[PDB]
Amino acid sequence: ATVNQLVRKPRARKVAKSNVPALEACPQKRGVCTRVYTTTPKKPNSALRKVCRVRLTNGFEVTSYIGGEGHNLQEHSVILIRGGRVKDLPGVRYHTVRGALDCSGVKDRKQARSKYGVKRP
Amino acid sequence: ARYLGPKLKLSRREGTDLFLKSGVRAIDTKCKIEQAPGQHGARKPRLSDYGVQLREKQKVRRIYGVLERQFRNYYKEAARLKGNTGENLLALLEGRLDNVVYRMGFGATRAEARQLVSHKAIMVNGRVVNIASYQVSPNDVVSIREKAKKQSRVKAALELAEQREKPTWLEVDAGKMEGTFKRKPERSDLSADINEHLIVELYSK
Amino acid sequence: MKTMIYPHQYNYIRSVILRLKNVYKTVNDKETVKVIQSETYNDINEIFGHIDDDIEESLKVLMNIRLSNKEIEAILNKFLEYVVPFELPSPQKLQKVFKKVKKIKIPQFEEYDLKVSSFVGWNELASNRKYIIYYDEKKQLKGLYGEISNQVVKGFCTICNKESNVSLFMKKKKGDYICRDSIHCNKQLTDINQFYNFIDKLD
RNA sequence: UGAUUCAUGACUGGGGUGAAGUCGUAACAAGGUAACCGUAGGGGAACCUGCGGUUGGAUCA
RNA sequence: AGGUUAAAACUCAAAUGAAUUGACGGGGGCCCGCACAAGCGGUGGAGCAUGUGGUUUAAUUCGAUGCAACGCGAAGAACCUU
RNA sequence: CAGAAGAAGCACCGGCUAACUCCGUGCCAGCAGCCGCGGUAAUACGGAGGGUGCAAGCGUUAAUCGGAAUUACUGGGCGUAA
RNA sequence: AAAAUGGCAA
Ligand SMILES: [K+]
Ligand SMILES: [K+]
Ligand SMILES: [K+]
Ligand SMILES: [K+]
Ligand SMILES: [K+]
Ligand SMILES: [K+]
Ligand SMILES: [K+]
Ligand SMILES: [K+]
Ligand SMILES: [Mg+2]
Ligand SMILES: [Mg+2]
Ligand SMILES: [Mg+2]
Ligand SMILES: [Mg+2]
Ligand SMILES: [Mg+2]
Ligand SMILES: [Mg+2]
Ligand SMILES: [Mg+2]
Ligand SMILES: [Mg+2]
Ligand SMILES: [Mg+2]
Ligand SMILES: [Mg+2]
Ligand SMILES: [Mg+2]
Ligand SMILES: [Mg+2]
Ligand SMILES: [Mg+2]
Ligand SMILES: [Mg+2]
Ligand SMILES: [Mg+2]
Ligand SMILES: [Mg+2]
Ligand SMILES: [Zn+2]
Repeated sequence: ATVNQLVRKPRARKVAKSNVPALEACPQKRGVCTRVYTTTPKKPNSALRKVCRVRLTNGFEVTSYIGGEGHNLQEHSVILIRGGRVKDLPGVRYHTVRGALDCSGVKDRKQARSKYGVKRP
Repeated sequence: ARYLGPKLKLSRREGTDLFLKSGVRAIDTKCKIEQAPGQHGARKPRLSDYGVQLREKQKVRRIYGVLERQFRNYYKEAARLKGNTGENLLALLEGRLDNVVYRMGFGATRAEARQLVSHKAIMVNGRVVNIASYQVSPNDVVSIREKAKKQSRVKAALELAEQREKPTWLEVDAGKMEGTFKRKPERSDLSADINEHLIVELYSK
Repeated sequence: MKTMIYPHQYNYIRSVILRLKNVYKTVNDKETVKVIQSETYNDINEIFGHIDDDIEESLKVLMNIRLSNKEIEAILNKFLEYVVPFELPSPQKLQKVFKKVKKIKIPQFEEYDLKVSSFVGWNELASNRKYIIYYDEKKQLKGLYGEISNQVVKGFCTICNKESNVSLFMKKKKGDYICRDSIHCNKQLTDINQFYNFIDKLD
């Protein structure tokens, strides 16, 4: 582009939209589990992945992955969610923070305990 | 805020003696210096360029017993200071009171020198300084406290220092147990084994 | 003597109870609520040849507009007592059922699963086979094994006619999609005829 | 009395994703009628046909 | 008829250009083979032998399955073999 | 003055990326920033031993710029990739 | 002359 063209119309930057809009630029958000269920991943993966539908304090309703082995979440459980999509679960853009609010830490975890809300043995 | 683990493992990982022991006995007798620590230590994996740079930086840190945050600050200061950044960095590490006490022979190891400094056994220019990181200027006089002069460790350390090569930039008087930092060490004065360029490159990564 | 009900019948009871509870929860009209309530009572009466006081008590709780999930659970547990468990064949008999399979290994089946099992299905993952054992209308034990696809997909299952995680099943030429988990399938199944139709379709 | 913005609405349009569904086989080889562009008409569907245009068509013994 | 200006949600981790080695073509060329043509005798029908599938059975032991499994492993199952 | 006494954890170890094995599990349970990993000999899941990096912190999430010469003034393109 | 079709895998 010529300088004269740029003077008339300057270079324009990209929108750069967020991949975690429900957080609204917050590190975490609290929500209430409307539904807790399992969903199959997209190919080429096979599993029964644990997810919850959550209604956030901001009023957005989103699906959040429940990480680790085993959970105590039920409908009406109050959980904290953080950013983090699950590649093989379409429409799941958030993770549940283990060991926060109603969500319990993973049982019998000895490694990466801080990632699963497990206190030191 | 200090490494309190086994010393020889560090030397084994680096593959060179870091002088983390007194040197009363050879490192080979004390440990298998050649072999890296752990189960898979005998295996020698190929090291990446990043790996080579990391290992050089870790070696220098392990020699002077400096943690990453402080070492990073030294790098930043060395880059800000006029002249060769790599040479400036080594000069800063040499200027530490801890290192100076060891090089003067008051301490058998840098860790021993650290305890002496920390335990208020060392005076700089006639004032007690208990900070390991304290930077010694040229013409400063470093001396043991009169109370600490009687300590057996200090006398033993002085004997070991006689065995070691004497720093040109330091003038030390035994019995008096005082030393003078005549000048900042030149790059030539320091060992050529260290490759400071790798550290500078690593911090530009 | 308590009335004896088949597992599929019990699943049907559960469904009608859940419907009535949902009707109480989600319906604001009394007239509609009453019609469902009457229907639910009729269904249970059809399911049980004789209504004992315990059945009547359970019915009464169901009839009450203020039904609760915890109340339902207790009612279901009572109904579970009426349910008759699936008869597991002897290991030798099961070997006879699948003679061609050599040294066939039968997985241990939990009793509560066996209680609610209209049919028993297990998958040999190494062979990628699903084994189904059931008693026909004649009440003779019948066993079928077919290749089950490793892939699990979302679709309606031929046996239970419910949208579920299913895999293509080909008996020993189009396959039939059925639930990969037979235990879940058995819970979903409310009519034994549907399973029988699936067997007939396989032919 | 207008404008604008947001939410919602029987029903409806097209879009996307998902099973090894059903019907064909339009394209890629000259893909078995070279393909494609604009336009027009037609047809369950991919498409077919006319008119003009392009080569981003194979063949030539 | 439509033209022109011209988004978003959502979704994917590619899409794409040129060139390379193959393979393929109801592309071309040149050769060849019981490929065709020119012939002779068969198989498919019958009875029987033998193998296989299936069905049956207490068991009908196991293996071989387009060409390149099916008088195949078996150059020989009354018992033995098994 | 008395006495080593009163004072170490967190993440990570398939590639990118410093650091590897055993056992358990067997497309499950699970992991995952990307590429991907898991269907019975998993350095990728879970535990353990060992190791690496940081350290009174260490990880995770959110957010900005960088890397992005990927809006290119410095400093890009437009025959066939837009 | 006619001449259709063939899951995703690694
Ligand atoms: K997979
Ligand atoms: K409207
Ligand atoms: K055509
Ligand atoms: K046309
Ligand atoms: K996009
Ligand atoms: K004949
Ligand atoms: K014959
Ligand atoms: K420019
Ligand atoms: Mg600190
Ligand atoms: Mg065609
Ligand atoms: Mg054509
Ligand atoms: Mg064409
Ligand atoms: Mg036409
Ligand atoms: Mg318009
Ligand atoms: Mg014949
Ligand atoms: Mg075989
Ligand atoms: Mg015999
Ligand atoms: Mg490495
Ligand atoms: Mg294993
Ligand atoms: Mg960031
Ligand atoms: Mg830029
Ligand atoms: Mg460009
Ligand atoms: Mg093009
Ligand atoms: Mg173009
Ligand atoms: Zn089912």
